[PDB]
Amino acid sequence: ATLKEKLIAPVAQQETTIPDNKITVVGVGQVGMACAISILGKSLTDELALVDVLEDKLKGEMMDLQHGSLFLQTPKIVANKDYSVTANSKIVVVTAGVRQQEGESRLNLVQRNVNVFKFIIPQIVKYSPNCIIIVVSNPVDILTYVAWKLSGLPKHRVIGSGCNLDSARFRYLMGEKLGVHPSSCHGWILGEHGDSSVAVWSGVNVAGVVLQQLNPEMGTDNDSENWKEVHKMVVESAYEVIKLKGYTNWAIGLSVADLIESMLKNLSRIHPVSTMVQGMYGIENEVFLSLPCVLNARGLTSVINQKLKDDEVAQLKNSADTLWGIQKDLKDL
Amino acid sequence: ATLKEKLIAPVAQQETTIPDNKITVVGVGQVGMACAISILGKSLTDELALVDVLEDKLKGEMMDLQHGSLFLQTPKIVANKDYSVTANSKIVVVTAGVRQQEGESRLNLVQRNVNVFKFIIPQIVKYSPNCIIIVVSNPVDILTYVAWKLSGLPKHRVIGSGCNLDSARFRYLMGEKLGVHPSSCHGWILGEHGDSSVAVWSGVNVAGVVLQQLNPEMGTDNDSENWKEVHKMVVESAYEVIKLKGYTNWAIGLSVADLIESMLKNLSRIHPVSTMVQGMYGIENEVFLSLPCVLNARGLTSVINQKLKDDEVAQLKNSADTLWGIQKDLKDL
Amino acid sequence: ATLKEKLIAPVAQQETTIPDNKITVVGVGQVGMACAISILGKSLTDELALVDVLEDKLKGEMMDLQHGSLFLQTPKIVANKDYSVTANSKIVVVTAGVRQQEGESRLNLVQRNVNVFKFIIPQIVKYSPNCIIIVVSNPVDILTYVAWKLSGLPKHRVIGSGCNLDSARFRYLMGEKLGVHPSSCHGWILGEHGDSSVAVWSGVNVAGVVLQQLNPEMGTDNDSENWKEVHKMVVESAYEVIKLKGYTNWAIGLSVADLIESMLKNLSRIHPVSTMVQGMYGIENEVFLSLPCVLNARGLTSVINQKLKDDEVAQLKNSADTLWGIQKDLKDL
Amino acid sequence: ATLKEKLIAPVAQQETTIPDNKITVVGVGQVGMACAISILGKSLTDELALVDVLEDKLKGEMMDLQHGSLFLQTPKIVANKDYSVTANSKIVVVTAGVRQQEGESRLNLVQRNVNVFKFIIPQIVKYSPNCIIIVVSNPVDILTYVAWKLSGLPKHRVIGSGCNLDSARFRYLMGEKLGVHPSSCHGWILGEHGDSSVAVWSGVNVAGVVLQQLNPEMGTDNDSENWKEVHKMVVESAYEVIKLKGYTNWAIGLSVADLIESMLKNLSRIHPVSTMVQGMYGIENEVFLSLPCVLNARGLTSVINQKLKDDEVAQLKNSADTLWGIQKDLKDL
Ligand SMILES: NC(=O)c1cc(CC[C@H](O)C(=O)O)c[n+]([C@@H]2O[C@H](COP(=O)(O)OP(=O)([O-])OC[C@H]3O[C@@H](n4cnc5c(N)ncnc54)[C@H](O)[C@@H]3O)[C@@H](O)[C@H]2O)c1
Ligand SMILES: NC(=O)c1cc(CC[C@H](O)C(=O)O)c[n+]([C@@H]2O[C@H](COP(=O)(O)OP(=O)([O-])OC[C@H]3O[C@@H](n4cnc5c(N)ncnc54)[C@H](O)[C@@H]3O)[C@@H](O)[C@H]2O)c1
Ligand SMILES: NC(=O)c1cc(CC[C@H](O)C(=O)O)c[n+]([C@@H]2O[C@H](COP(=O)(O)OP(=O)([O-])OC[C@H]3O[C@@H](n4cnc5c(N)ncnc54)[C@H](O)[C@@H]3O)[C@@H](O)[C@H]2O)c1
Ligand SMILES: NC(=O)c1cc(CC[C@H](O)C(=O)O)c[n+]([C@@H]2O[C@H](COP(=O)(O)OP(=O)([O-])OC[C@H]3O[C@@H](n4cnc5c(N)ncnc54)[C@H](O)[C@@H]3O)[C@@H](O)[C@H]2O)c1
Repeated sequence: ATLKEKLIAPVAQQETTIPDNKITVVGVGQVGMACAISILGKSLTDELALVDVLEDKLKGEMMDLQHGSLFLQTPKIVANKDYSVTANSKIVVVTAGVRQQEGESRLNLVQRNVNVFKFIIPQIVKYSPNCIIIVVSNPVDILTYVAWKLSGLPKHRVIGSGCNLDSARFRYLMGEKLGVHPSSCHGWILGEHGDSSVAVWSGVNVAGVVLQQLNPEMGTDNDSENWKEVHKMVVESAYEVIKLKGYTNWAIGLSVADLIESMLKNLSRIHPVSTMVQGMYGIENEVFLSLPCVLNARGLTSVINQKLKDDEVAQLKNSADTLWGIQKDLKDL
Repeated sequence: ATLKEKLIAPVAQQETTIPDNKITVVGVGQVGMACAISILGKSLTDELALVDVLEDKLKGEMMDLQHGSLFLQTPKIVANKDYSVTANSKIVVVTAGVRQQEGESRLNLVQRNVNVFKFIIPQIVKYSPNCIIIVVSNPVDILTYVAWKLSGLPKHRVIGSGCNLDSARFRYLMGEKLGVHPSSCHGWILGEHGDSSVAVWSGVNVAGVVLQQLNPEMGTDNDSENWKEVHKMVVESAYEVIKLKGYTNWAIGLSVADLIESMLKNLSRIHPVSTMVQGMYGIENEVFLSLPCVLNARGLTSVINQKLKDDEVAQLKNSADTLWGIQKDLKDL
Repeated sequence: ATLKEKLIAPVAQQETTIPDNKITVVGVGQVGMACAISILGKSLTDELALVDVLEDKLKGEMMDLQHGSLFLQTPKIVANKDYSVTANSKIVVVTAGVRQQEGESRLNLVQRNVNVFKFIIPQIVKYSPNCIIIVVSNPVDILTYVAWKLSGLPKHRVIGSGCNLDSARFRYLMGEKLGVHPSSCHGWILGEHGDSSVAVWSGVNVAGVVLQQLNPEMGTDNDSENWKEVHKMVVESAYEVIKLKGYTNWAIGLSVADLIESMLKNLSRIHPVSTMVQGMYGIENEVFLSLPCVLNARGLTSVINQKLKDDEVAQLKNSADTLWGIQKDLKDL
Repeated sequence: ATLKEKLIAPVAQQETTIPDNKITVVGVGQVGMACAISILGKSLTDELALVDVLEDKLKGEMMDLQHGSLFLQTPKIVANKDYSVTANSKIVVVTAGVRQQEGESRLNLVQRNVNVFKFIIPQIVKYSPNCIIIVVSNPVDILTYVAWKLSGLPKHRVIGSGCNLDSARFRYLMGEKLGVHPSSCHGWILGEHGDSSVAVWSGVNVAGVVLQQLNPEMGTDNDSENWKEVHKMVVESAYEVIKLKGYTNWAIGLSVADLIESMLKNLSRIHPVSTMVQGMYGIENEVFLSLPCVLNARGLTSVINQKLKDDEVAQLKNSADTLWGIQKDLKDL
């Protein structure tokens, strides 16, 4: 005796430490923490890693997390800095303080961005080269193909995000306005993230999956009520809230948590978020952008292709084009 | 037809909006949000309210929360400002940006504090005069009896908090050092919150509830390993992390969430946190301070009284005394 | 000292025992237990009651439940027999071993049924006359209005059930056949429970809420694949499985759990299950039957009215009629 | 177009079906289903398998399970019969209708048992030779070493079970009698399963982890209250309930669910259940029996060794011995 309490390490199997799984966030900050909580809270960690190019906040941030320890069931969580540890993995996510611009049109850029994302990513990928990446930063499209490309494997590893978010916005208010329920009810959006963001009025329905078109009778902008105004307001909704920002995070992260949950577990479900644009609804070049799709086991398997074709089609279509158009030039690390 | 979709309000019961339950936070900020997440996340809202003497953050803060909406199941959450709405309730909690001092000994004060807590509390209590209050702010003791008193009903409504926190700290590290498990294992602390914080080595055990005293053989400070150093470090642990603060929140709130969960549901369990000090282990006057106890349905029912009596007894005992001693004077709204 | 451990009952508030809420099952058996598990498991008990006109199974049944105790968080669960205790409530459910007939068309009857349900119900209602009742037994319609009527309050208290079940059946297989996801995807059924059960092909869609009609092109029975055969098989699906029965229960109860969850919490959502048939889609007399609707706080608030009108309309319509037609006579306690 | 809806299989990664994980039950029946529910309900399936030497119940049983489908999130569950599929795994459990004897002392046997377990096990092990086995059947000890042995790897793969169960029994009643809480409070048992089952009064405590010995003052059987009678009753408690049995299952399975949860995730915690008896508290030969221990990642890592030594020591000690003594002969496939 001596060592402490009965037995000593071995006694059965032995020295090792095998999670099976594992995950991580490069948003140890707001989105990070928001993410962390949702994640540390829901139910997902067989093993979890957290980290950034920060030494301080890290120390402090984890302390609250680590301490909570006994309130949530997640045995292990590592903190440190560079990109060695995290390896043990599957799902990894990076933000990188730059984000928006604080005003309007999500970061047209990639320019000084290439830098910010790169020295972080190519590190993580090597260590757990066998994972999928959730890339967030304004124009999700832009980076998804940026990350995917420099990173490693088209539609298997690269998942942007967006959409689910806009839908939520689209849905709650409207629903509430309509006069209904949180859970059921339905209808989507297509494309990017503000300054275009195009909705589908072709399927908007209520706790049926019947039709609100036959009823409230079509037209948008020639009726007052203002269906049109509704979706615009929303874009604004995503927009202004300039007074308070990292609460974009609360929900943002929440959404991401939902996605990861969705992706991590393998539900074969459905979620927007920009991946490939090659199902069989031809799109002008590399393409890139959203479209409702289903995620699982390794990343995604199948996107859902279609719509009416009344300008909205173009609305959706043209946006992607116009930017790459100019991006062509702007793009080049 | 016209109104929209089939039926119209009535059809069954009718006009009303009856949660059954309900709750709230005056920490719409850090602790607030930290709290909010844990809460909005775990599983507790049949109906939820959030608010402060803030107009802005509020707007922004809720947006992320409200939007998440579809990711968590909590039908309704109200934002607004003063203290009318929230009424619908049971559990309510207030922080109030003042908190610490950023350096060491938790806010000796109450002075300019009386103000900060009062114009908030006496409002809420009237509207949902039928609730229990979780008061947090450095010297939990100090305010619990302050809130309780001006507020309404001794050991039925006033619950400080502390302890569980210190235990967690006490436990994880130690356990890890020991070489064991997150969940089982055990041993407590008594008193206040730093600069005394006294532990019980009289019951510290491991996944048995047997004894580590018989083994690692007693003494503290005459052995090197440094059991003593261990608990001190912890106090420091709670202490320094001055680089990053609101992560005190992450865990702080987490803990509070645990408590509320515990209290809200009615588990008849056990949790430190300062209430009455009159079980039958006589304490010098009004008294106030912690001691492991059991919470339920309306607040608490029963505290757990006891220890060895070797100076530690005094350690615990004397602290409370010395402050009231001086507080006597300092106390008086 | 003496009594045991520190303090004694009072010390704060005092003698009382106040859940806030509470619920119960008269299917202490299969459905009962199935129900119990789902319920004891998910997250719903602030306070729970279970009981029947059984003394034995009760004793035994609860033991496993009660013992699990420490694995799930549900402080209290009472067993006993008659109908005094349970009072403390909101949601109560009765089955009553008679159920089917073991062969085909769900219990045409009510005859010897009136008896089986009555001596149980009018008891419970008085004690917790302030609740809502989930009545299950073949022809849900039949009894809902039977229970509701003798019981107390039309569309406020009486909720049959059915539908969600048929949808599930409708959906999984089909979806799987289609080649898709568990969660998203959609389309419903209307009416009763087998031997008619009419689906809506007018809204069947996939992870869009777009349209599968425009595509797989209409017709049913003039195409081979056999959309038609599909829904029939399902009815059969509900049907045969005569080899094993109480697994109808597993899912049955699961479904009921989903419903109650839905109802208990107040989600303002959507769920079939037969209530009132008076939205504003006139139905021949008392009426009774399903139709997707939204449940909440006290029972239901609003049903969703509509369809195409191609025979299917009649299909749905006529069934209800024909039975009441004959029921008229058969009905009379 | 034609196939149905947009895109076709590939589009990203491709043809494959990779869970990551997976699990199974050979108690498709009572314990099985009880297990299934707890499991299908809590949160554990990235991928799940269920099966037995039954064709019928299987068909029926799964139907309820499969249908529930949309109520719980567990994408895939396979049914079929022999032992090919399940392979994909980690944790597997077998019961095998024989179980008790319906009267008293848990199945002294192994005799006709060897048969019942063998033709099932050696099948599963080959396919997912990389797992851990939860063996249940009266004398857990007996089979654990039986399964382990013929099966494959001592203390790495073989986990009996028992104990947690007895503790629960020990705890609830007592606690309730005491007058306290579901969650906190503590004290254990050692050995086997009835007709000896020896408790530790050396650590029995209350929401402290302090001491009830110093207080209610020692002795058992020389005091009336009847601490002694208490634990006996319990054994009886496990015993009689002969009127109703498979509710032993409800809890039994629940407990097993708790264990698996514990084991599956890797909490490094603590749980009785018989494994190795070689920590360093020497036990007469092969040994076998319980003792509180910690489970994780691959099975278990470390058991907790100790007690007083007053006859109880012998009580515990001797039982194991006496049976092997005779078993020696009886043992031999
Ligand atoms: N996907 C979305 O929906 C989304 C939305 C929004 C807001 C508007 C949105 O469209 C909506 O409709 O609601 C924003 N974002 C993106 O989220 C990122 C996170 O933003 P944040 O909350 O501001 O995180 P942060 O504070 O920038 O970063 C904090 C931590 O980041 C690390 N960090 C900071 N700088 C750097 C660096 N140079 N290198 C490495 N790490 C760091 C450090 O660990 C910090 O503590 C954001 O991208 C936003 O656009 C996404
Ligand atoms: N109970 C604890 O364990 C605890 C610990 C700690 C840190 C150290 C701790 O002992 C430990 O060991 O970990 C701190 N606290 C207390 O938590 C309070 C919350 O701190 P916070 O995260 O800093 O919240 P905040 O930012 O002060 O407040 C933000 C919001 O508060 C409102 N607010 C601010 N000022 C005022 C006002 N004058 N009136 C009304 N509302 C506001 C507004 O809504 C803000 O958005 C803190 O008290 C700390 O001591 C408790
Ligand atoms: N709502 C449904 O979907 C549903 C479906 C089905 C099967 C087919 C279905 O349409 C489907 O598509 O899947 C059946 N049911 C109804 O569920 C009831 C429960 O059936 P069960 O599992 O058979 O419960 P039980 O064994 O009859 O009853 C066991 C306990 O009932 C009590 N009990 C028994 N007899 C009496 C009595 N005379 N008075 C009071 N209590 C009892 C005792 O406590 C028993 O232990 C069933 O109604 C079925 O039709 C509903
Ligand atoms: N670990 C425990 O705590 C435990 C306790 C108890 C009761 C007393 C207990 O000590 C206590 O304190 O509460 C019992 N058990 C063991 O659980 C086993 C399950 O019992 P069950 O609920 O009776 O399952 P079952 O009905 O026997 O089996 C049903 C299915 O088993 C398969 N099956 C049946 N026979 C055979 C076969 N010959 N080969 C293969 N499969 C099957 C088929 O799929 C059935 O549908 C039980 O072992 C009990 O002792 C464990």
